[PDB]
Amino acid sequence: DVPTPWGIFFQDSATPNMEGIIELHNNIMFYLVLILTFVSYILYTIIYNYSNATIVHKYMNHGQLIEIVWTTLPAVILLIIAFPSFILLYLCDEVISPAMTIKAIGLQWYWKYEYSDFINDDGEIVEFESYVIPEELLEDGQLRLLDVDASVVVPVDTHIRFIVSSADVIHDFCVPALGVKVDASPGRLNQTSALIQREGVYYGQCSELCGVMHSAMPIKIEAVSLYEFINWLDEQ
Amino acid sequence: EETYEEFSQRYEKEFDEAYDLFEVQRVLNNCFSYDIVPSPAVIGKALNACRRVNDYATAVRVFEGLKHKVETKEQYDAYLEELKDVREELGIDLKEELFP
Amino acid sequence: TATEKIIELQKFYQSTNKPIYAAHPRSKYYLIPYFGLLGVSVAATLFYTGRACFGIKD
Amino acid sequence: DVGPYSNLPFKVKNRRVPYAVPHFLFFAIGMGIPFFACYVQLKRSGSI
Amino acid sequence: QFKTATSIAEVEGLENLVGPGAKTGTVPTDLEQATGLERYELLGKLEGIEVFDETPLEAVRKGTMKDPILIDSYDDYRYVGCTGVPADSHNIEWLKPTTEKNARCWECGSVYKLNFL
Amino acid sequence: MRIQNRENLQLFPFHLVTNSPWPLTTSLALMSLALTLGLTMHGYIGNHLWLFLAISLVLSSIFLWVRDVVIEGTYLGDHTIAVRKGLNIGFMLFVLSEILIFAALFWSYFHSAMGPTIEIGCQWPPVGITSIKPTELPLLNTIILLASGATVTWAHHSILYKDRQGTLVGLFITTLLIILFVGCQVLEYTWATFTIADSVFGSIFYAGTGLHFIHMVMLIVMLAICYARMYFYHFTSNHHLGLETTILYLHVLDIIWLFLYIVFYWWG
Amino acid sequence: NATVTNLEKRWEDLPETDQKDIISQLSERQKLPWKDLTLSEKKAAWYISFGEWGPRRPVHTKEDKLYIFWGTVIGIVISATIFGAFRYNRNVPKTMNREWQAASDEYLKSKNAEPFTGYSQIQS
Amino acid sequence: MNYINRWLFSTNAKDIAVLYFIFALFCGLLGSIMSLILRLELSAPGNQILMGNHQLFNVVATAHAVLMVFFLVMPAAIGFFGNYLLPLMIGASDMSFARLNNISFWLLPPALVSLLASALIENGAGTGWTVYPPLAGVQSHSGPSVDLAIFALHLTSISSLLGAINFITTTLNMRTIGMTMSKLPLFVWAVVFTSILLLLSLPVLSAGVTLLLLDRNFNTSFFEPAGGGDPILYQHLFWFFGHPEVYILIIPGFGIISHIVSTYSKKPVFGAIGMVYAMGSIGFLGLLVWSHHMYTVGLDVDSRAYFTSATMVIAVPTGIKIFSWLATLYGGSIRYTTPMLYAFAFLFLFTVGGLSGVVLSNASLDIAFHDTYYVIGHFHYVLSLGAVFSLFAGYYYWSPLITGLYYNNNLANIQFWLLFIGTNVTFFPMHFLGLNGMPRRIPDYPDAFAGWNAISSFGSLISIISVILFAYVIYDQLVNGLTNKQLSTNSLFKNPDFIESNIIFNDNSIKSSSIDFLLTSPPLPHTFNTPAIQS
Amino acid sequence: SRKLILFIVFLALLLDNMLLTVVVLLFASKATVQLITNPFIGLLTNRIGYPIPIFAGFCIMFVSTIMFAFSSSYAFLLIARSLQGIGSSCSSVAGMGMLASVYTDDEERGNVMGIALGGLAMGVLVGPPFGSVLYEFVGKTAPFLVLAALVLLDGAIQLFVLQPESQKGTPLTTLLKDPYILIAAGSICFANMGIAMLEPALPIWMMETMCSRKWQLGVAFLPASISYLIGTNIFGILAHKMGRWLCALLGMIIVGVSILCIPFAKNIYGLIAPNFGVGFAIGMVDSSMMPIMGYLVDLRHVSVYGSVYAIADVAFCMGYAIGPSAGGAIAKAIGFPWLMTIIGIIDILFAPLCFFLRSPPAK
Amino acid sequence: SLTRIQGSVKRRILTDISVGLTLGFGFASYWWWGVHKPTVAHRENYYIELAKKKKA
Ligand code: HEA
Ligand SMILES: NCCc1c[nH]cn1
Ligand code: CUA
Ligand SMILES: [Cu+2]
Ligand SMILES: [Zn+2]
Repeated sequence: DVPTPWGIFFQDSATPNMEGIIELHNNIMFYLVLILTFVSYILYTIIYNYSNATIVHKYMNHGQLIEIVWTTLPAVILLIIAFPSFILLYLCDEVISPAMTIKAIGLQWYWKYEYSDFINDDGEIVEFESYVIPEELLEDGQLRLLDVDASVVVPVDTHIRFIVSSADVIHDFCVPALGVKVDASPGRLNQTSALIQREGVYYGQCSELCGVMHSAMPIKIEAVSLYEFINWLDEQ
Repeated sequence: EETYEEFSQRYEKEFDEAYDLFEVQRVLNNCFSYDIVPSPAVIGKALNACRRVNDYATAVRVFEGLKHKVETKEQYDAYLEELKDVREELGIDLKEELFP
Repeated sequence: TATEKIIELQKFYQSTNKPIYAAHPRSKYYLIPYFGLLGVSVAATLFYTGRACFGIKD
Repeated sequence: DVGPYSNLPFKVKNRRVPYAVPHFLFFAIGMGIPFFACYVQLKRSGSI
Repeated sequence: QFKTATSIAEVEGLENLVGPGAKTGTVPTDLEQATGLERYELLGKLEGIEVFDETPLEAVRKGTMKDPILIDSYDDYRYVGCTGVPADSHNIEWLKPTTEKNARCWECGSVYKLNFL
Repeated sequence: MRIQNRENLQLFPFHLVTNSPWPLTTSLALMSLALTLGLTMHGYIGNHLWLFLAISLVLSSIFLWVRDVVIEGTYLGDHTIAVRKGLNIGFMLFVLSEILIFAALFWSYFHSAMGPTIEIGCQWPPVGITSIKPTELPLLNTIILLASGATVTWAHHSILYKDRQGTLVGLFITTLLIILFVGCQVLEYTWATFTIADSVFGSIFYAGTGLHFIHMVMLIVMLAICYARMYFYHFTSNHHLGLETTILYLHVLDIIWLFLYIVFYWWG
Repeated sequence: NATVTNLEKRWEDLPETDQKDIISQLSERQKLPWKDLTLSEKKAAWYISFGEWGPRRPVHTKEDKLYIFWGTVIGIVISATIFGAFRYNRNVPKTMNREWQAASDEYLKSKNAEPFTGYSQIQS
Repeated sequence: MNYINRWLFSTNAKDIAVLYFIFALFCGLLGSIMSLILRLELSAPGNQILMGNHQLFNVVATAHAVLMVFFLVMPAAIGFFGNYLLPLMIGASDMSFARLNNISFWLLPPALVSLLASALIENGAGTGWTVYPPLAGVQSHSGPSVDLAIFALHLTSISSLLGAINFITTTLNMRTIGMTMSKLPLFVWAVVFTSILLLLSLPVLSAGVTLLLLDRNFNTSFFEPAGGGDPILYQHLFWFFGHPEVYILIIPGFGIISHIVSTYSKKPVFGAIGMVYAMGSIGFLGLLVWSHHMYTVGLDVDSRAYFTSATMVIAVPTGIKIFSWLATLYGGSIRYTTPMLYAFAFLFLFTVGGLSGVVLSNASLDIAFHDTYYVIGHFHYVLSLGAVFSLFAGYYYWSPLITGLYYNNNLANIQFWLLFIGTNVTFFPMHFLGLNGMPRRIPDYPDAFAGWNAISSFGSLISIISVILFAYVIYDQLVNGLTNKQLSTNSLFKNPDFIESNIIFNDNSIKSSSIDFLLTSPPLPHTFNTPAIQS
Repeated sequence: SRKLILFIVFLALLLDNMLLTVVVLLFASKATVQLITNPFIGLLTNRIGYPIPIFAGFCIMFVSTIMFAFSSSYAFLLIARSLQGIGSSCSSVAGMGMLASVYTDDEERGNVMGIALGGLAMGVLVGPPFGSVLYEFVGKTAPFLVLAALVLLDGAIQLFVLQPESQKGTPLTTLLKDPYILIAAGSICFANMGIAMLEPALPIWMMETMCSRKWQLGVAFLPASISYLIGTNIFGILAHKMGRWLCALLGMIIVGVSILCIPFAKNIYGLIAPNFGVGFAIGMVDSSMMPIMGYLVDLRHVSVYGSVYAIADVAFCMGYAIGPSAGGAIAKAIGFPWLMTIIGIIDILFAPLCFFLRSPPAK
Repeated sequence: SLTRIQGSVKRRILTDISVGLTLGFGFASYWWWGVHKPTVAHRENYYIELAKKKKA
C-alpha cells in the first residue's frame, strides 16, 4: 500500500509472509522493551540514591552467584527468540504447486516484464516495459515518483512466482506490503513467491544503488479479479 | 567470610596502635566502608584514639557518620544513649549542639 | 689498514658531532641525487594533478 | 624550557598577530573546503 | 676510543668499551667486536653481575615513619606501586616519594623514603 | 644497580633512536607514485618516465632506512638482548600478514573452482585453454627450491662452528639457486598459450604466481646483502640477526610454493 | 578572640602566611583538656578541617545551572531561526497542494487501499 | 633547525599524538559540513540546493563516510589516545619502533590529497562507501576518480598495520619491573585486542580493492560475469573486513569509559578479569560472522540459520560489560563532572543502538529492513553516539594532564546538552521512516516522507552549533587557561573523603591506580630515567 | 537431518579433545582402556543401534567433567581420567559410523568426513581449558555453549518438527583377513606413531639444546593444529579427483621428511616450519584414509559400518596408548635426533605400500 | 537489639532487582495485550467480512 504522511509503523499486509514477519517483530520487541526498562530503572536508582554520598563501598568487587545470573538469563532469551525465527525460516516457502511465472528484468533505469506462459507456437510471448511518469506530464491526482505508465496486473488468490535478474548493474525488487525483496545480479536468476488476498494497488521502490537515476524506478502491482485479468490479457 | 565478632576485634586492635592523625583517619575511613555498622565498643576506642592524637574535629565528625550509616532514627538515638559517659568525660559535643 | 677497520669506524661514529646519516665522507654521493630527484618527482605530481582538475589532457 | 606551552607546535603568547586569526582561519578553511568541490562540480555540468 | 676494560670495575663510561680486533681469516667473537650497551651486558654476565635488575619491591614488612622502607633511586623521585604486605592483598596504589617528602599509601599505611645514589 | 659508576651509562636496555628524515621522504615518494599511476592510466601524462622515478625513489628510501639500521647495530653498538627479541617478534608479525594476502587469493580460486558459472561451459581449465604440464619445468623449480632450503642451513651451521670459507660458499650457491628459479619462471611466461584476459583461470593463475615472483626477487636482494656484509666482517659467531630473518623468509616461500603446485598445476 | 571569631567569612581572603599561624595556635590549644575550650575555638576547629571551603566546594553552584539552562535555550533558538530562513525559500513541487492531495484520495478510495489503519494524502 | 628536528623528523611518541589530534579535527570538520550538505537537500521534496545533480550527491555520501570512518575515529582513537597513553601506563620511555610511528602518521596527509582529488578531476566517484564491482567499472564511472579513491584505502591500511605491529611488540617486551600480563590496565588490553584484528583483517580488503583496480584498468575479468566471474565474491572479500572494522572503532572506547567509571565513582571496576575475557570473546566472535550484511543475495537456507545464531551470541559478552559498569556505579559516590556526563550518556544510548541489532540479525526479518533507513538509525546510535561521545569524554578527561591548561565547565556542559538534544532528535525518526518503507541513497523522496525529514534536518543545525562551541571551548582552554582552575571544583581529580580533613588532603592530593595521573603537569620528554617498581 | 550428524560428531570430537588437555602414566591410561572398548562398540551398533550408544557415551563425558571438577585425590583423578576412554570411543565410533551411513555419495562423504575431522585440533584451539582454575574460564566457554545450543536447535526443529531398514553381516574376524583393511590400518597407525612420539619429547630436547622458556615451549608446537585444520579441510574436497592413494603417499613422504628435518634446526624459527609440515601431512593421511575404508567395505563386503570403523579407531588410539613411554625410553638411551631419524626412515619406507589401494579388486 | 546492624546493602540490591523486573514486565505486558492483539483481531474481522460479500 501507499506510504502515509506521518508514518510510525509497518504498512498494511496483503500476504501471509508479511503477517508472519510482523508477528515475529512484535514478539522480539517484548524482550527488548523488558531489558531497556530494567537498565533505565537501575540508572535511575543510581542517580537518585547514591549521588554524592558519604559512604563508599570500596570492598564489593567480586560476586560469584550474581555473575552466573547475567550469563544464563540472557541465553534463555536468545533461545526463546530463536525458536520462532527458525520455524518461520524453514516453514514459509513455495512448498507446493506454483501457479504463474513473471520474469522481471531490471535494466539501467526502467523495468521489463515478461510473462513466461501464454506462449503461441511462434513466440508471441506477451512482454512490456515500465517507465516512470515525469512530474510535468502527471494528471490530476497521481503520485510523484511512484506512478508508472505500464503496471503489472495479477489475479487474486493465485500463487505468483517472480524470477528476477539484471542486465547492467545490481538492482533490488521490493514491494513492501507483499514482503518481496530480492537482488538482481548480472549473472544469476533469483526467485520468490507471493500470494495476494485482497484487491488493490501496491507500490514499491528499488533499494540497491545503480547510478544517477536511482530514485526514479517504481514498481506498481494491481490485483484484479480473474475476469478482469482474462479481459486484460486478451488486449495486450 | 568475616564475622561480626572478628571485625569488632580486628578494628579494636588497629585503633589501639595508631600513632598519628593520618593513621587515625585512615583507620576510621576504611571502617565506615563495609556492610557492618561499627559496634559501640569500637567507637569507644576511636574516641580515645582521637584523644591521644589530640584532634577535636575528628571526634565530632565521627558522630556525624553514624547518622548517615544507620538506617532509621531510633537506632541513632540508641547509639547516643550507650556512648554518653564517654562523651561527658572527654567533652565531645555533637554538631547539632554547636550549630557550626 | 687490514679488512678489520671495524675497530676504527667504531671510534669514529662515536664522537662524530654530525648526524649518523651524513658523517662518513661518502654520504654526499647518496644524499645529493636522492634529495635532488625527490624535489623533481614531487613537483611533477603537483603540476599534473592541478592541470587535470582543469580538464587539460596531453 | 619544559612548561605549560612547551609541547604545542604553535605559539600562543608573546606573538605579533593575535592568536584569534590563526584559530579562526583553521576552522574556516575546514568548513569551507567541502563547498568549493560542490561549486566546481556544479559549474562543470551546466547547472548554475 | 681509549683504554679497553677487562671487567666491570674499570668501566668509567662509553670510552672503555671498544675492544681489540679480530684477525683476517676468522669469524670474530663477541669479546672482539662490541662497543655500546651490548658489551656491558657481556662483561656483566661473564662474572655473575646483572646490570639490569628485574626484582619487584619488598613485600615482607610494613613501613613506619621511624623505620621507612628505603627505595634506591638515581634521581629525586621514583614511582613505587604498593599492593600490600602479603603482596597481593591491597589493590595497586601508585606513589611518588621525593627527597623532601615521603609517600604514605592511603589504604594500608606503608611509608617510603629515597636513598639518593 | 649498586655497581660503582652506573650513572655514566644508560639505566635500561632499550634504544632511543636519533632523529631521522626518512619516514617523511618515503611518504612523499608514495604520494607521487600513487597520483602518477592513477593519472598515467587515463591520459594526463603521456610520457612513462615519471612512474619509474617514483618507484626508484621508493626503493632508494627503503635502502637508506636499512643503512641507518645497520650503522646502529654493528658500529655504534645498541642492540641488547631485548631489542633483538623485539625485532624478531616484529618480523614474525610482518610475515604473518604477508601470508594472509595469499589465503584471500586461494579463496578466490576455490570460490570459482567449485561451481563454475554458466557462461564458461561447466569445466575447469576451460575449452580452448591448455594448462601448463606439471611434469615439465614447473617441477625443476620445486627441486631447486628444496635444494636451496638445504644449502642455506649449511651456511647457518658454518658461522656457528667458526668457518668463514663455508659460509660464503653456501650463500653464493643459495643466491645462484634463486636466480635459476626466476629464469625458469620467466621462460614459462614466454612459452604460454593463455593470457590474463581470456578467462578467470588466467586472471588468478597470473595473480598468485606473480606475487610470488615479486616476493622472491626480495630473496635475491636479501641474500646479496648478506653475502656482502659477511665478506667485510660484520657478523659474529653469536650476533647475526640478518641470516635468521633471511632464513625464516626462504622456508615460508618454499612452503607457499608447495601449495601453488598442488592446487594450481595438478588439480584441474 | 578577634583572630578566631567569625572565621566563616574571612578564611578565604587571608593570605597563606596568616593561615598557618591560626592552625599553629589551635594545635597547642587543643592539647589542653577539653571543656576548657571556648565555643568560638570549637567552631573554628570544625570549620578549618571539615568545612565548605577550598577543596570541598560544589561543582555546580545555584548561579551556574541557570547559566547552563539559558545557554542551551539560546543555542536552540538560533538553530530554529537559521532553519526558518531555509524553509521560506523552498522549491514547492506542484503535487504538494491540497487540491491535488484530495484527488489522490478518491483514486485510493476506488481501489480500496489501506483497509486497516488509514489512507490519507493530505498534509497541506 | 630545532623546529625541523622535533616536529618533522621526530622519534618521541608523545609529540606525534598532538599531530594526530590536529589532523582529526580537520578531517572531522570536513565530514560534518558534508553531512550538513546532505541533510539540507533532504529537507522538503524537490531539488533545493544541488540543482538537479544526482551525481555530486552520492559523491558527498562517499566522501562523508570515508572521511570519518578512516580519518576521524581511527586517528583519534589509536593515535592520540593509543600512542600517548599506552607507554605511560605500562611504564616505558618510548615505543619500540619510533620511525614506524612517524611513517604511520605521515602516510595520512598524502592520503587526504588523493581523496580530495577524486572529487574534482571529473564527475566524481559515486559508488558509495562500499565500492561494489559492476557499478565501479569503466562504463558508469569512467575517469581517474575511483582509482584515486582506492589508493586512499591502501596508504591508510599500511599506516594501521604498521601501528598495530608496534603496539603488539611494545606491550610484550617493554614493561616495568613487576608488571606481568595480568596487571595491565584495561586500555592496553583494548589496544592489543584491536591491533590483532587489524592484522587479521586488512590484507583481505587490500586484496579485494587491488583486484577491483586490476579489473578496471587491465581487463582481467575477475568480477565480470561474461568471462566466468561473480560480483558476489567482492562482497565476501569486503565484508571480512567490514565487521571487524566496526569493532575496531568501539573497543578502544569501552576501555576509556572504565577509567571514568573508576575515577568519579570512587570504586574499582567490578570483575576486571571478566572485562578482559569479554573483550577477547567479542573480538573473536566478530570474525565468524560477516554474511549478515548480505542476506538478499540468494544464500542457501542452511547458511542463514548459522548466521542468525552466530550474531546474537555477541549480545552475551556485551551485557557482561554493561552490567559490570552498572555494578561499578552502584555503591560508590558520584560527582557529576563533564566526563561522567558523557559516560552516563553512553550506557543508555549504546543500549538503544545495539538492541535494534538483535532485530536485524534475524534472517526472516531482514527482508523488510534491508536497504532502509532503519539500518542508518541503527548505526548512528552506536557510531555517532557511541564513538564520538567516548572521544569527547577522553579529551575532557586527559586534556589537562597533557596540556596543563584547564577549560571552562559551563561551556562544556552547554555543548554536551546541545549535542545530546541534536543527536537524539536527528537519528530517532529514521526508525519510523525505515519502518514505513524509505530506501537508502535517494536524494528526492515521495511526498509522504516529508514530515519527519523536516525534523531530522533541525537537529543537525543544533549539533553544528555544538561543534562551534567546542571550538570556542578549545580557544578558552588555550588562552587564559591557567586561571580557570579556581572557578570550579571540577579541576580536582578526586574529592576528599568523609573523614579526610582539608589540610591532610592538600598534602596528599592525588590517589590513583595508574602512572597516568602522577606525572608532572606537562609530562617531561624523557619521563622514566630509572625504572618504575611494582610489587 | 544431514546437518545433525555432522554437528554431533564435531561437538563430540571437540569436547573429547578439549577435555584431553585439562591442566589438572595417567595419560596413557585413557587410550589403552579406550582400545579395549573399541571392538565392543562395533558389535553393539550392529544390533542395538547408533543413537543409543551415542547418547550413552555422550553423557559419560559430562559425568567425567564433573568428576574432574570436584575431586582432587589421586584415585579420584585416576577414575576421572578413566571413563573418558569408553565415552570417547563410543562417541567417535558411533558418530563416524552414522555419518558414513547418512551420507552415501562418495564425494559428499569425503567432504563431510574432512569437515567433521577438522574438529580435532580445533578443540585444542577454540577452548584449551574447560572449567579451569579461575571462575572467569566459565566466562569464555559460556558464549560457545550458547552457540552450540542455538545450532543444535536447527537440527532439532528441522527433523522432529518438520517433514518426516536393518541389515546384518560383516564379521570382524573375516574383515581382519582382508589385506587392504590392514593396509589402511597401518597407514593410519604409523602416521599416528610419529606425532605421538614427537609431542612429549620435544620440550626436553629444547631445554637441553637452547634452555627453552615456558612460553616458547607452548608456542613452538601450536602451528601443527592450524596445519592439520587447513590440510583436512582442503583435501576432504580435493582428494577425490587425484585419487586418495596419491594423497596418502604424498602425505607419508612429507611427514617423514618433516620429522627428519627437525633435529637440524638450532632455533625456534627453524622449528616453526617442520611442525606445520607434519600437521599438513597428517591431515593428508587422515582425510585420505578415512573415507576409503567405507568404500572398501562397500566394494568387497555387506554394508555395515561398525566393525570397520572400530578397526580404524583402534588404529588411531594405539598411537597415543603406546609411544609416550616408548619415546621416553628411547630418549636418553639413543638420542632425540636418532629417534626422529628412525621414525622418518620407517615412515618413508612404508610409502610404497600405498600403491595397492589405487584399484582394489571387485567383490 | 538496636545497636547491632549487619546487612543493609544486600536488601537494597534485592529490592532494586525485584522492582526493575516487575516494572519491566508491566511495560512489556501492555505491548502484547493492548497494541498487538487488537490489531490481529481487527485484521481478522476485516477478512471474515470481505469474504461474506463475495459469497453473497
Ligand atoms: C560502530 C558501531 C557498530 C557496532 C558496535 C556494531 C556491531 C553490531 N552491529 Fe553492526 N553495523 C554497523 C554499526 C555497528 N555495528 C554498521 C555501520 C553496519 C553496516 C551499515 C552499512 O553497511 O550500510 C553494521 C552491520 C550490521 C548489520 C547489518 C544490517 C544489514 O545490512 O542488514 C546489523 C544487523 O543486521 C548490525 C547489528 C549489530 C549488532 C547487534 C551489533 C552488536 O555488537 C551490538 C550488541 C549490543 C547489544 C545487544 C547490547 C546488549 C545489552 C544488554 C543489556 C544485553 C542484553 C541481552 C540481550 C538483549 C539478549 N550491524
Ligand atoms: N595431540 C594434540 C595436538 C594435535 C594432534 N593433531 C593435531 N593436533
Ligand atoms: Cu535501478 Cu535501482
Ligand atoms: Cu555487521
Ligand atoms: Zn599499600
